[PDB]
Amino acid sequence: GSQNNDALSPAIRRLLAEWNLDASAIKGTGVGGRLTREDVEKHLAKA
Repeated sequence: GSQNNDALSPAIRRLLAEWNLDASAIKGTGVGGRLTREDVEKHLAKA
């Protein structure tokens, strides 16, 4: 269904857990639909 490919990497997944962030609410550009450390940091400052 929806489970197959994650929109984040290992570093973003860990960060997401500790930082409790939502990838869906964060813009990125890794492989068509993924947010990187630069996208999270940028988003981290946005809100």
